[PDB]
Amino acid sequence: HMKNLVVVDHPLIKHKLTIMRDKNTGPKEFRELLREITLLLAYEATRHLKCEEVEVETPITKTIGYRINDKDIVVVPILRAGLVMADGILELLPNASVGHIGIYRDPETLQAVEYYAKLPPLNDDKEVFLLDPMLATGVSSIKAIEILKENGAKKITLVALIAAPEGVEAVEKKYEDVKIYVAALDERLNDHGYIIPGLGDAGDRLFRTK
Amino acid sequence: MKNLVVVDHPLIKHKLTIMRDKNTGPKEFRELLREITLLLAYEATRHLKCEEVEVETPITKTIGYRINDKDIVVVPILRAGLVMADGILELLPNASVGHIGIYRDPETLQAVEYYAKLPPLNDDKEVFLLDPMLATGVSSIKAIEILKENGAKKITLVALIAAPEGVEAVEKKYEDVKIYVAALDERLNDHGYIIPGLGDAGDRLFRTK
Amino acid sequence: HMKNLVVVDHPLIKHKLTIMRDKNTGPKEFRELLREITLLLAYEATRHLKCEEVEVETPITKTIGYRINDKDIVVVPILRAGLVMADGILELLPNASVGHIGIYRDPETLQAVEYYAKLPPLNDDKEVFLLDPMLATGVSSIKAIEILKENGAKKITLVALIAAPEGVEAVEKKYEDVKIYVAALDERLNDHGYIIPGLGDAGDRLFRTK
Amino acid sequence: HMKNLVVVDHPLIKHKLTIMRDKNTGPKEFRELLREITLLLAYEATRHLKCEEVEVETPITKTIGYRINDKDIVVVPILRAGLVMADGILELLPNASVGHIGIYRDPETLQAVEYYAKLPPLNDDKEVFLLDPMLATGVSSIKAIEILKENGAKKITLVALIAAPEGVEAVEKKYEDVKIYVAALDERLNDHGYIIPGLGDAGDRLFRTK
Ligand SMILES: O=c1ccn([C@@H]2O[C@H](COP(=O)(O)O)[C@@H](O)[C@H]2O)c(=O)[nH]1
Ligand SMILES: O=c1ccn([C@@H]2O[C@H](COP(=O)(O)O)[C@@H](O)[C@H]2O)c(=O)[nH]1
Ligand SMILES: O=c1ccn([C@@H]2O[C@H](COP(=O)(O)O)[C@@H](O)[C@H]2O)c(=O)[nH]1
Ligand SMILES: O=c1ccn([C@@H]2O[C@H](COP(=O)(O)O)[C@@H](O)[C@H]2O)c(=O)[nH]1
Repeated sequence: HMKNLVVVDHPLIKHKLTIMRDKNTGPKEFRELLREITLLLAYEATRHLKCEEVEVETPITKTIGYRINDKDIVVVPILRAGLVMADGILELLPNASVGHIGIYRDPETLQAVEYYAKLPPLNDDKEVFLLDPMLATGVSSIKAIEILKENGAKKITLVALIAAPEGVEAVEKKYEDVKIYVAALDERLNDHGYIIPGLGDAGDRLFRTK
Repeated sequence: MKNLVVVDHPLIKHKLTIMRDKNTGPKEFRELLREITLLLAYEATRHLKCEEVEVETPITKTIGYRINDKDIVVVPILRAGLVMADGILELLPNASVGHIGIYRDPETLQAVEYYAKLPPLNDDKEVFLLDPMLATGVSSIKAIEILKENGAKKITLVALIAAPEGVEAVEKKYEDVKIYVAALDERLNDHGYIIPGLGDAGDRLFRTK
Repeated sequence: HMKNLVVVDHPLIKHKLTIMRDKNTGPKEFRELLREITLLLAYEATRHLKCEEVEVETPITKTIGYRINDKDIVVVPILRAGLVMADGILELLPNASVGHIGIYRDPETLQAVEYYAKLPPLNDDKEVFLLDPMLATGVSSIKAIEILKENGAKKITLVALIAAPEGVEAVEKKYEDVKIYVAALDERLNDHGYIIPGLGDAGDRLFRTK
Repeated sequence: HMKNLVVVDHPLIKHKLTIMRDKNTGPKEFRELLREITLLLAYEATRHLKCEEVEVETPITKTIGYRINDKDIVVVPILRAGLVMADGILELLPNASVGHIGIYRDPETLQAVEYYAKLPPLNDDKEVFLLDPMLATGVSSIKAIEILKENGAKKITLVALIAAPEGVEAVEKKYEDVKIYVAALDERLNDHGYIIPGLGDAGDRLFRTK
């Protein structure tokens, strides 16, 4: 069904995600696991990046190596919970430019509310990685993509922890070219827009807010 | 090379190329080694077995997955394997850790153990053995020897760069050991360094001569 | 003249801060150094925290040890640049609750307004650490303290990298009980509200935005 | 009345140390705490380092800053347990040279056995930081100091987690110029050379060895 979805299949991700799902897992551990899983999802999510051959001189001899255009990578957390994922991916892409997009989803209305967007310069060359752990209805990530495109972004990859089918479908309907990398695809949403079985409220579980 | 996996990822190639570069100092070199090890870890741990287990999420009960976490063993070869171990332990924080010190003689091409301190090993244990430079292979073959002497069965070798001779030597002796690397280089020079390689890994990590 | 100000005097902080100040220092290194300085400033900023005696059994024998009320610590970055400080402090206080505050400061009117604030439960018992690297006019941190107090915060400690006299003075005028820990006190503000000699625009230098 | 001993008094160190002492604390957490305590002990152990004034140009203006001779710092773990400490201090001193000294203490004879020493160049200018968590009889650290001095080291600082009085005294008797920074001074040694109340076997508890 889901042309643009990659569900990353790795035993360590399964392991770690299951601990996150567990309601007894507190915020220190929940954050650690989120960072760690993002590091593994990063493997798959960045596999597409382009290399240029470049000469290198080693201590022994000259040879031909490889280079990515490093400043051309843009990492964009959706606040708050995407912050922790951004920390993870920046361990792998430490010379990326970073944007921040503040959106929350209104609990009652289930619409996205934008409160901040500060982005580095964007153009056709820029590879953007947008990060938000829970892709539920999709309204938040769609809004963030809207803001990215508006500001010149072309190539955008979404990295999430868990998606629901309707969220993935929503993103595909609007933005057919956006690839989505996740640790799991769950079953559906409950009446309050939470992913089932999911893991509850990610922001609250990360930061101990109520 | 039946047992060799050369991990092909653009981020690994990028980072490895900076490590190769003679101008890259110790602080960066270490960072890059740890970062590459995190990526090589993906591929090197793909084989680990899951058990299904019940979990209750805040929403509902469901079926999740679990690895026997204490049954993983991480074993750096001193010194330069230390930085790799730091990397992999980010991903496998509940592993037991062993340490092995081997001196390789350049003149005779023989290896001897100077230290080995291991956690309990048995058939169930998944051992990851870490050394950046797999050159002649004698060091990793000695470390595998020690591991097997102490009860290890399943051993996976993770390295940064290998030379063909080192890979062959390991496969001749220990045909079941899988080897994950960032690169397979061309050959060794008259002093047993990998070409083009990256020089002396330990010295470049810690700024020793 | 500055009752509530602690300028932390340590050769490593001076060293690292000098590197941040240097205009050639790129975003990767600037972030690193900010986190590392925050770790050292943490030493002094948390020295006041109260211990309870508790029994502990070690593998050899029982003894009396010490404990802090860990979940009663609250870390609050001011977005964006406080985010990197928060990562630093959370390495030492990983069981803290985390709040996030977004304040716009208007350059033309000198007024500050909240655009986001998401806080964990606050009360008299909670030890709050509020983090923002550049304490210039002071209006941003004063608005954040206002919001904290509004939501029940009592004990609040400000941690910054560099402050200007006017900022310190402004905080002391409003909130006489807030202690302020910094790596340096600089000379003054320029016509555009930047600290001299300071280090430029901290957010932009951390994230490579313009 | 131990002239060269500094017991670092900080409520976060006491908090963290108490968790390490607790026999139920597993290897993952034990390692994190040892690295975190070392960061705090680093504050006090490096306070003495010497600054040179240097010019820096910030994006705003030229000013006078500070600089330490960074490559002139040497970090030396005693294997194995010292490794985790070195990892912590290297977070603050990332440009330091690193030596390794392999010594274990024979459980039966309580004598130090050296199996490895690989050191960067040493001279009178070099500031050496020697790290080993448990300073019990002193034999290990005395042997390591011996090796350092033999190779040209002059200024040496010992950082440990817990010391026993007899170990501190033994170091003072031999090397009266070596300062020792620790998180705690415990009471005495038992019959097998373990610190009471201490925390058991540091190497085993870090790495899950028997
Ligand atoms: O099970 C869920 C579903 C949604 N959200 C939150 O709601 C937003 C995503 O929902 P949506 O905009 O994709 O519907 C994010 O802020 C996310 O953290 C959760 O925490 N858990
Ligand atoms: O190009 C090389 C070749 C070997 N070694 C070092 O030699 C050992 C591997 O030797 P071998 O036993 O595989 O020949 C390791 O400890 C490694 O750091 C290097 O640093 N660079
Ligand atoms: O020299 C300066 C002065 C201010 N700011 C920014 O302005 C805010 C502090 O402003 P103020 O409200 O203290 O004036 C912070 O968000 C900070 O990043 C700087 O980056 N550099
Ligand atoms: O309570 C103790 C006492 C000693 N040691 C170990 O013994 C050595 C220090 O003892 P000594 O040489 O100071 O006597 C170190 O390897 C240290 O890890 C412990 O682990 N726990």
